[PDB]
Amino acid sequence: MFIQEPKKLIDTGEIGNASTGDILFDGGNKINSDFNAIYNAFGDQRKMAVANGTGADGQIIHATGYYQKHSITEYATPVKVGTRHDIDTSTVGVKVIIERGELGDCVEFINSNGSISVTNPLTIQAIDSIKGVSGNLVVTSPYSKVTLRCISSDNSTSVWNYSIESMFGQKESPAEGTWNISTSGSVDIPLFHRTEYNMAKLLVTCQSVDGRKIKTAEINILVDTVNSEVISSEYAVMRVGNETEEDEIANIAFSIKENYVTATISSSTVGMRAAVKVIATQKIGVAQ
Amino acid sequence: MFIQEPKKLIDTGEIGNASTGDILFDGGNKINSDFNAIYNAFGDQRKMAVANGTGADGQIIHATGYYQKHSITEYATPVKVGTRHDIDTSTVGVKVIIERGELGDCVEFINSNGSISVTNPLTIQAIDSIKGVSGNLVVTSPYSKVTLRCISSDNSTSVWNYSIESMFGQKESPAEGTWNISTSGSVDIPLFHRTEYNMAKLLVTCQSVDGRKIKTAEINILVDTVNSEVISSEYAVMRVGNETEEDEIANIAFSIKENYVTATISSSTVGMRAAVKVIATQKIGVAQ
Amino acid sequence: TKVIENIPETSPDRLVHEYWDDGDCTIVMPNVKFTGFKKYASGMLFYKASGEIISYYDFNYRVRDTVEIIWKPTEVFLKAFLQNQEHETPWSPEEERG
Repeated sequence: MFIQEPKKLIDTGEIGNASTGDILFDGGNKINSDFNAIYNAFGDQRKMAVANGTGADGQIIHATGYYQKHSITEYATPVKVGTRHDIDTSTVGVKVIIERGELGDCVEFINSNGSISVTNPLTIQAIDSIKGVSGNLVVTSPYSKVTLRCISSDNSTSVWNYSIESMFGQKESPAEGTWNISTSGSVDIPLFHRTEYNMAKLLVTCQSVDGRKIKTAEINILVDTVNSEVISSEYAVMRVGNETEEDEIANIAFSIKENYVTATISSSTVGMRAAVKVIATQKIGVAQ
Repeated sequence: MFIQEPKKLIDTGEIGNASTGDILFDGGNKINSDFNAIYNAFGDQRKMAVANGTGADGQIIHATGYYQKHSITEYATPVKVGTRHDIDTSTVGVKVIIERGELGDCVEFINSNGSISVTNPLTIQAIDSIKGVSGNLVVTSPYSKVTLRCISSDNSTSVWNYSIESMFGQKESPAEGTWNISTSGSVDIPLFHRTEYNMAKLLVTCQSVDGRKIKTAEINILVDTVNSEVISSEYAVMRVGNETEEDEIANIAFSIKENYVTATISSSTVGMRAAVKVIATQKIGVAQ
Repeated sequence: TKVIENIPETSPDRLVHEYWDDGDCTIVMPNVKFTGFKKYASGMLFYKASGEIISYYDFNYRVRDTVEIIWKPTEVFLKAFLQNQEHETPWSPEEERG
């Protein structure tokens, strides 16, 4: 970890009315160090052991930013907030000890190769507390993302709530939205391009304009590839303004239309607000 | 909010062939201001009221970046896109008025302490439109993240679709993947280290090599801690190439193997593509 | 070849100024000092450093080894004048109507 100073600014009351070289001799010291933090932030600080971030091999800025990789010896010291780190615990489980932070202080960290395991756990000390974490949090997750945020600093109390996320995967929802069931009492909604998912799961809520009749069902669908169909399973049915134990407040029908999985949601009731939300999906790729 | 100029660059046709001090006297003005945006971006702009981002107390760069905290008086003016902000509406609900943006223009904002409520809502005006939002969007969510992205600018029309996310939580999936059911007709898949979750929910889709036989079930599991077991609930069964109303196209079995929750997916049919995807999990931590 | 020069980008020190103004253009210079020529000179040239020449001081006679000159129009040699002319006006026959 190459240490950065804060911003360090030049005196313009210097220069043309004062000794040029000297006041500049100072200014470079700033400027040089000044960009260092910049490039050390968005590039490998191990590039300082190189030409000191200079040359074509020198530290470059990543619009994505860079997650600084280092030895454990450096993280053996409380590591400052605001930093992006990438460390892989394949070698061993580590503690990443973090300074007492401030409200809003962030700590971003990742294991890119996902070497983190129980055999390769990751311990963290953010001083005086981490919300939800008694003592030091340990991280066994491969391809996880360590993000700390200090939600209280106060006087002595650095309270870090904690977020962590799998660095990869398919996290999107193909179809989420809301509409009102037409005067026709139905519609057809393209859900996803018929090829995007073998499985999806969605939740539709059909609610009256006055909100009294609101329809809810548990939608589990099997996309049928060869037949260009989608097989549904509905259950756990719930209602409020239901006037009949039969299909009520609306109806849920499915289809594949225009290379889209297309749900057809029909309500005998006019002025029914239906929010179509696909909560989870699945598709099959290659083996392995 | 400390205002930034855009990039402002020095003339090298100056200097050694021209008056040194003057051309430099100008250059500093650039350079100083130039780093200001930089550090004001990745550090508190309220550090300008300090030594102007200078000194050790001065603005520092955050590889994570900094979400700029300010008064409402400043957000009482259309706030430029590209900015990271952190404001806490505990004091009061606020409007954050945003300039008319460009296609691709982003606005990032957070409430770190999550003071946002209905008592502490957050209003936003991004000029001329925000996709899906009639008028100004209000945000009552604690620990939310305000991210605007201008998906149309065009001539007058700044169209902002909108993303928002809980700043924290467990968002990972322990097991997601795909494989082909073996010539043995089954396999064992470590799902998560047996201790990682008390509850999980996954979706497996077993599809034939030719895709005609595709198996789907709704997998709800209860991890059994003391017995080192996992209790399953399967329902809402759906098929396509099913030749029998009994277990067909494959079978789903569970286990805990090698400190892993281990699903054993057995298909009498060879050449069955099974995509194992864990959609949702649950684990119990401490009270409160 | 002394120079009158630098302090570019209109920096306060120079006092060298073109002034567009008032329908006109005003161009000021500080007085010029010259010495140690050791030799017999005539004239003086203001040589635009980039090249060419702005104008020529004929010097009226011939001196040696030093020169000192002020602009009796108070250090500004040039005040350029556009005043009052229009080109176009011709005269032609006309029918008086009436």
